[PDB]
Amino acid sequence: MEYLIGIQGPDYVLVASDRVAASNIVQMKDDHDKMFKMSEKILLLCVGEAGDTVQFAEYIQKNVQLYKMRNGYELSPTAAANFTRRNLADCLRSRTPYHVNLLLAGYDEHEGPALYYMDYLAALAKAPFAAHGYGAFLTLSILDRYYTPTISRERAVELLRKCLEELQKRFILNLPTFSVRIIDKNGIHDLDNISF
Amino acid sequence: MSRGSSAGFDRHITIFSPEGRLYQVEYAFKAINQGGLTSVAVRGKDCAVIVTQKKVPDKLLDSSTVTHLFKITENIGCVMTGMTADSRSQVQRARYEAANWKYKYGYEIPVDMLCKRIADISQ
Amino acid sequence: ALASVLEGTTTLAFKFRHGVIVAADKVIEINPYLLGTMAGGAADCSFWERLLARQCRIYELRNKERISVAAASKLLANMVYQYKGMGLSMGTMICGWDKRGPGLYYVDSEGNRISGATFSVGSGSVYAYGVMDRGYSYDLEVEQAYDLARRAIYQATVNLYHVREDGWIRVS
Amino acid sequence: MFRNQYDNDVTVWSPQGRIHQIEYAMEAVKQGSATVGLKSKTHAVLVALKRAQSELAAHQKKILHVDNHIGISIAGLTADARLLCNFMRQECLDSRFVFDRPLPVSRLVSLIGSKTQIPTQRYGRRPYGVGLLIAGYDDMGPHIFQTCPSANYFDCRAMSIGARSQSARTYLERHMSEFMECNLNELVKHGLRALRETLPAEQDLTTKNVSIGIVGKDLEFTIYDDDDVSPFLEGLEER
Amino acid sequence: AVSVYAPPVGGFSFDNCRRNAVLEADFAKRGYKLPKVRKTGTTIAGVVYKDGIVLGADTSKIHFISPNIYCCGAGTAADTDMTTQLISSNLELHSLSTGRLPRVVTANRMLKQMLFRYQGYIGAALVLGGVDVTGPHLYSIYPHGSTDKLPYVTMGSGSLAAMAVFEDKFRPDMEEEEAKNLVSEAIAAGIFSNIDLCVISKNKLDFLRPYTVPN
Amino acid sequence: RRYDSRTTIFSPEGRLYQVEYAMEAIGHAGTCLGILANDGVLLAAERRNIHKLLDEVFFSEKIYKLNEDMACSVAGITSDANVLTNELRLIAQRYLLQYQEPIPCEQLVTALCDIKQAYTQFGGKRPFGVSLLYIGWDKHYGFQLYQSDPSGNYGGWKATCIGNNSAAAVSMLKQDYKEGEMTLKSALALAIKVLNKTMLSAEKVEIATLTRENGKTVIRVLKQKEVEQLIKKHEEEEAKAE
Amino acid sequence: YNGGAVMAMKGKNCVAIAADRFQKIFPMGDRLYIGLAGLATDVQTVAQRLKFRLNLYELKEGRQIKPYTLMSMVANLLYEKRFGPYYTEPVIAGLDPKTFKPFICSLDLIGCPMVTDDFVVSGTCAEQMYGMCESLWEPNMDPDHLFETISQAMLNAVMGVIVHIIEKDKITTRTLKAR
Amino acid sequence: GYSFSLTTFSPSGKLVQIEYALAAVAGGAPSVGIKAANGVVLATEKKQKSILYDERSVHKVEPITKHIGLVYSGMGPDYRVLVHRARKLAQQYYLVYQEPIPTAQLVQRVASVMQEYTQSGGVRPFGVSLLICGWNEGRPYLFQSDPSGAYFAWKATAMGKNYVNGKTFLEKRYNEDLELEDAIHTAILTLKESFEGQMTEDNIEVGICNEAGFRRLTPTEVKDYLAAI
Amino acid sequence: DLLRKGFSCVKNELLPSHPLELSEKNFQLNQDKMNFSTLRNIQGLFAPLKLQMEFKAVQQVQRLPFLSSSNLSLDVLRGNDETIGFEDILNDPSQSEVMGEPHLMVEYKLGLL
Amino acid sequence: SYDRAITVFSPDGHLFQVEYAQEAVKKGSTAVGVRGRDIVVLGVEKKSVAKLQDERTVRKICALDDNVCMAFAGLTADARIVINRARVECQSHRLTVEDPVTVEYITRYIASLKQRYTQSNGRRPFGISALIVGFDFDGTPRLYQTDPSGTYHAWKANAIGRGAKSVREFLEKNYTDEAIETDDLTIKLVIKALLEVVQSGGKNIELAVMRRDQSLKILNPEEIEKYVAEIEKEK
Amino acid sequence: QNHWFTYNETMTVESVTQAVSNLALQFGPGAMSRPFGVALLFGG
Repeated sequence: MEYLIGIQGPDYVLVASDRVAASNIVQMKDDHDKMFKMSEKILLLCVGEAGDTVQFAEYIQKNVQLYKMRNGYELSPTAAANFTRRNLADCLRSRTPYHVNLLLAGYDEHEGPALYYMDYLAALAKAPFAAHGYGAFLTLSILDRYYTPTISRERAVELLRKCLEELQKRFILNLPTFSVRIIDKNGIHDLDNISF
Repeated sequence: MSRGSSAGFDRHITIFSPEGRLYQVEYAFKAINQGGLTSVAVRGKDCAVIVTQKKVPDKLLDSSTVTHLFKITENIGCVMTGMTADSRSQVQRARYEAANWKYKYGYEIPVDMLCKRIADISQ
Repeated sequence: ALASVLEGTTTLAFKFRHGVIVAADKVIEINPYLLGTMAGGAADCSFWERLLARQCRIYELRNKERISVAAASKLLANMVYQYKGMGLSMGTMICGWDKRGPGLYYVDSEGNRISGATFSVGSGSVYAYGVMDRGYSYDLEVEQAYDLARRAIYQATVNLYHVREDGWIRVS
Repeated sequence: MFRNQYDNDVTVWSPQGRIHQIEYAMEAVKQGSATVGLKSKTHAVLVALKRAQSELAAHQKKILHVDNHIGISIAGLTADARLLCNFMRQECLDSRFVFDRPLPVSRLVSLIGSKTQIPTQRYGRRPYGVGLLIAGYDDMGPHIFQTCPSANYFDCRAMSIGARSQSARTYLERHMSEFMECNLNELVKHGLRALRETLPAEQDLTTKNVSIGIVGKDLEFTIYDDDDVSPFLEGLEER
Repeated sequence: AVSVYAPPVGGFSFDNCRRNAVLEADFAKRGYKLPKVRKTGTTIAGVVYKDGIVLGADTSKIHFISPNIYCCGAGTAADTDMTTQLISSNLELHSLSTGRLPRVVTANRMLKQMLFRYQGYIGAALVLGGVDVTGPHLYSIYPHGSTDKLPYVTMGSGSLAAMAVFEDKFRPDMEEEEAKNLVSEAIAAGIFSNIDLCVISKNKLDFLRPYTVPN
Repeated sequence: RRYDSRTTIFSPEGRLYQVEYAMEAIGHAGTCLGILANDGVLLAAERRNIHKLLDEVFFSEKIYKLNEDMACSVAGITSDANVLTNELRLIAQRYLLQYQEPIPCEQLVTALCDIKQAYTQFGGKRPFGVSLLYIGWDKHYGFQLYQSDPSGNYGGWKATCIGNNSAAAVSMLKQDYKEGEMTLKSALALAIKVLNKTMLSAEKVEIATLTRENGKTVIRVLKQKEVEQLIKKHEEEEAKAE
Repeated sequence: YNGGAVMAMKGKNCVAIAADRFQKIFPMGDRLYIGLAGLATDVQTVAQRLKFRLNLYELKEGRQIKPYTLMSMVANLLYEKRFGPYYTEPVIAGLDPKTFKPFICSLDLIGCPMVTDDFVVSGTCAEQMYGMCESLWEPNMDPDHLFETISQAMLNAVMGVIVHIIEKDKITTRTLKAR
Repeated sequence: GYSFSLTTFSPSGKLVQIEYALAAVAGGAPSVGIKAANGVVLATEKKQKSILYDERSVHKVEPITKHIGLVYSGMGPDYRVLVHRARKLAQQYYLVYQEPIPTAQLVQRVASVMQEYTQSGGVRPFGVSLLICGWNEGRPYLFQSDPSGAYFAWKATAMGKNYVNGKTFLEKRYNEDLELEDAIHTAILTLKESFEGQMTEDNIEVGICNEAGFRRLTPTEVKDYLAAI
Repeated sequence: DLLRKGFSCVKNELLPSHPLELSEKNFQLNQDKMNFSTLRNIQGLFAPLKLQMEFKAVQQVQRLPFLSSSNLSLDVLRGNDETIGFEDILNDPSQSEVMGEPHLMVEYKLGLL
Repeated sequence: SYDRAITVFSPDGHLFQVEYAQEAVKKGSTAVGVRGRDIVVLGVEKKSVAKLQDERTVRKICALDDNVCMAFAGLTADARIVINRARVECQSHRLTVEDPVTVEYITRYIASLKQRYTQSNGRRPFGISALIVGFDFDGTPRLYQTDPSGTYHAWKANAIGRGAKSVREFLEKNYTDEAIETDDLTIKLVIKALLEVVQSGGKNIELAVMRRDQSLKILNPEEIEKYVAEIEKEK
Repeated sequence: QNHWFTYNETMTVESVTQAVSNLALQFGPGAMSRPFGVALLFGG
């Protein structure tokens, strides 16, 4: 059970994830980062089976870095999303058992904030908000009930807290420490952890 | 091959003369007369006839093994003029081509088609 | 000439400011500076750690410098990951002290590779992990750490090694 | 004076009907030390003359090992000798592994000739520049063979090759009458006496430049060097 | 691209098979629907009269192979269309090179070899027929690559009644009109629309002229 | 001489004579001109095939379109120019398929220059005897103009010329070009003057322009009436300048 | 998994293409549209490859493409993957670049075409939506009545729908939902 | 020194083997091509002018499709291998696009095939140049392809032996508005200007192209046309 | 390595996805083997040797592997100049959607990699 | 007459085509590099101004990774291939090891790639020479240099291209620990060394710099003129 | 290193010299067309 939350506003993108690993053979501390940094203004968080998820993220990261080195200017979020979609579709046709779910967030000087959704069959989509995990339906229903393209950072974090509180009301067990981040015009500004 | 190509307007097959003449082809044409014999073919109203010379100068040869009339197929006949080994090799190639055409299309190869295939290979 | 022209075991480990200590109730000696732990098929563990050891030796010969723990763990993970879903079974911990302080890593046959501070696998290892977490710290004493490992083993129910800046030794 | 155009390649015929590169390669066998081989009704022996570049060096190996019943001696180039030895070892090992029966010497020599003939007809290659003496024992008795760079082999009975081998060959031809009815000691004595003719009449056959290889019915291939050749040498007379 | 060493090649591509197998299994387990191919199974027939061939089908579908050769297909539509087009193109090239109208045996051999190359995965049963310099011929070809030369052939869904009619009212040296009526009755006996007929006659062909490309 | 037979032979002082000859073969073709303005880019060319019995098929004989944002002009051997143009179109389409964004001009030029350089290093092949000029618009740097050589070398310019009588055209452009103050009309007048000096009839030239209009690039080919009016205006101004 | 539904009609010098509430209708040219139904990833891949091929064709031949040529090209592209097939069902509707004549057709996942004179429908609902469309269609209907008829059929067969009306002069795009 | 190798540039920047191939082309039999207001006419002069020759064996004027013809002037063997490839390319285009190939595309593909043999060592360029006629969208077309792979679009041209005089003759008496019969008469006159013999219907070939499609004229029609000149 | 290649599974390369994949990938080789075997059994050793020598000589003058070639002489020798197959009209190799670096492919052709 | 084949030895044991490639390198543009205490400096001299040209498209200093940069001198077309190959290899090694590449490792890879092309008669060598500087993972500055033959060495400071003997002599005379103490001192040393052979400076000099954990930075004409004026003030 | 991995033993100096010399005696895909211009001196 892992959970991914994403909301983007007029000039920012808010990203939330969990802080628990999927290992079940050896005991370790649950602390394990899951968001991957591709460039100065692109963040990719992905969830699925372990062992190949990190390999996919590393491959994409190295490809983006190589593009930047060859050309001198960074990729845009749309181009990065399309490149990731093509690579995932190409990879899924070799390893038949393959479950990788992705959300991509970034900020562009030309266009602006962006938030892309991608299922496990490589079907890209640009959405105001998205979610992956167990209570995806309930989370999406709550987000649809409470949303507008005007909220600020405090309103967005309050809405996320309300969604987590509703999830706890339905079932309050587990609830790992989680972690949130903000992508803005100045870079990736880390935000306070909400263990709740 | 690593033998390269000889330098000159003649002496190689892939070199054009200052007015676009290939000289190795003409020399190959001259090579036909090396045998020293002559062949004649005449087409009648309802028949065809091939006549060629025969020259055995040695009394120790077997005259039954000296010939220039070959049989490509049960309905096609051939006569060759020039180098003996080259003639026999080309006869073998023609037989192979006729068999392949029969297998691929389902009926006996025509004379014009056989000649065209041989010429296409030779080009 | 023409034709030629054509053509039932419990293990634990943890690290702190004075190196890494590994304990058990087998342990493979990869290098005088790198130490490994076996769990699963014996033949697979032996073969793959031997391959890792020879590759590390070749790297040290080439670059005239000892390899790093992160590089060795990543190399082992990459090498294992190729034969995924073939029936391989191993769980190993790579411990050593190269630069920037000691490092501890874990890697298995599926492809997991986690960098942590405390590790313990095998049968009733949950009690050992709990007692070590209760008695864990960063600044301690070497004898205190040995006593903590002994108590953890006793609660779980001996092989003990210590990794320092210039190799590893066996105390018992 | 007219040889310039017709001797740079091995795929070119001279107007006289000759290939000069084959003869030039054959000229390379006379660049090595002399070796002598002879046989009897039971045993076959090989005798070679080692040569060191200077005092502070170890003499190179002139007698190699192929199988439990086959051994060779070399004269000429060294890379070609190594390649041929590798080929022979591979062939013998493969035959033993598959058929569980030793590879006959005649079949081995025929394979060697067939392999060696190829680079004398095609482009981009050169003839091998090594001559071999092969000694073996099989169901037909002792054998001894010779190999030429021109891919020719002879089933001789007493032959020597190398630089200044004419005197040894003359001695062997003179004394070949009394070879069949002899045992190992006097067979080796005859071989050493024949080899001594190569040296100038001021040197001696000391125990520092002699290699001996012996094969027989119940005896496998054995190489004697340094102090191991002492028992085979005390009985020799003066020059 | 960085992951390319060798140049690509043409032909069929087998990439979605592994994905499609598990996808179809999961969708069948979950009770969903996926697109399915289109099939055109219906009765067809043919017969030989004195100096020609008669082909028929119910509803055009009689494909064009050559000025003197025609075909009728049953099974998946796309495979029949593509196979017929490929055979027609190859025969046009052969006729342009030779200078004479093609023979039925050539088309039969090409079709049989093509259908044998793919082991039954291209499902197209055909009724070939035509007139050439030798005489009238027709054949029946199966998706696995088996050919039969017969005097009369029927094929499709309603084939039992057509075969019964053929066995009842057939005789050698049929006249044109009565052969057409026999084919019409045999086809009509299979449904209980209007049917189409194609007649290839000897008198409407010339075999002593150089070949000219048809419209 | 001794070191003048293959592309894979170095002169005793470090020269590639076959590459030098390939570059020298360019100086026999027509004159291609290109100048960058403040709000657009310009291209001019010389028609070397002007005969009474010659048809007028196709849009232009020396100006090609590569994608929605770029065009090019060639000078050299037509047989190689055709292959190069086809490869350029393929490269642009491949990048568009990969990234869902149009390809930058410098990336396209580098991709073609690698192919052109590949034939000057492996023996047994003949170098491409073609030189090209590129114009286009990009969202990173705006209007751009480039040039390519048979050896695989490129560079960005503001006013260049290739083909017959290149030195005089380059000198005159250097003398009469103003930095950062060239409008499209001034560029057209300068191009007409330079072509007249270095070669006037309106049936011997071809002119194309690239401009941005309401967020979309527009590539046009000037009409005979327009070029004749330009020629007449230039002649009248030159006469009045006496 | 839904699949969606794509529908087309033609009238007096005008055609209409409509879909349900992922993008499904892609523009290919000036007055030529294509609509796909099925798996989203297959739709996207087919659209991208078709755009690649169409751009190369138009650049090389220096002219716009006729609807029939586009139908043949997409049929060949689909038949390329005969054994492992894409899960799509294209629908093509547009006007001739010079004659300005309507054209509508449909294809299956393998590439068997079907040219029709009155109306075309494909998707996960093809057994139904046929009789109602047959009863609701009239010959030579003017633009506004064509839009009314196609919207009525799309809403009655099934949330919101999208309707494209393309003419010789103007193109009208509308979105609506049942009241 | 630079005349023997196909992949060598001369110090002046010239390829000489291609010039010699062009010289080879310029020594063959004459050919004439004229396009009129409603069609294109092609003519040539035969080589086998003797009685001992079957008239239905080998033809110099060949059809490629229903609307495309072609004639050559140069080396005979190097002609069939190009005709067959052109036919295959036309059939491939028809199979892919379900529409007969335009003339310009076929000319481009043939030129691309011809260009390949002038860049690698171990081969020689083709010694033949081609004239191609067609009819697409109610318009006649006439092209020409060099051994080097460069093609032009003509209104009236003549190649082969003694072609400069033929071109001057055509330029002297070419009319923009001309019917097909007048074009045939002009082509016959141009061919007669350089014949060196007594021209007869049995040693020339004529092919015409119009809306009906490409067609090779029969000897009777050729004789009828000759009798009027 | 590990960047110039990726997304490869060893256990998914031993088992073919479809029965027709290997047969279609290696049709020409099997056809040549059958023809050579029949010819060698009927005529002798010389004919397959001559055919292979001709094929090798013809196949050695082409463009560099990053540009499409025509293969005219090879098609004339094989006999495929008057037949059209499914390899000619489906998935045209002259318009491939992916291509590598020139120098890398030229090096890979020689076998230096 | 033994200099017309790449793989043919001279009677006295010389391979001459490699020496001719070195001669081709010898006629490039001067490039000088200096390895400092906590900084590394590179610099090249510019050819004819070509006033109607875009200076961005022509540069002889490139970045291979976040801690490695490169300068070259020789044939311009050949360097663009080696640079891309090294750029790809850096990321490939990053995947393989997870540690940043080493200056010695990347130099060895470039040298091997250069050596591969001097082993057959079907291809010609690369006529370029390179200077590689960077910082290791331990924070130790490095400086290397390769040759068309395929050999590399480690230097404290050197120069390549035309007119390199005088620059190297000046560096030998004026390189010490009292002029390497500060980044400003190192930059002034590099500028003076370049000025020893170029014409009137400030307009024919391109200079870059890279500090520890700071990535590559390209100096601008304003800063270059300021440094030149500061040097001129110092008698 | 391969010898140690295979046998758990140290290679002989003669054996390693022979293994090295097995590579430099072949010349005329990856093999060079000219002899190596280097001379080595093992010991231990």
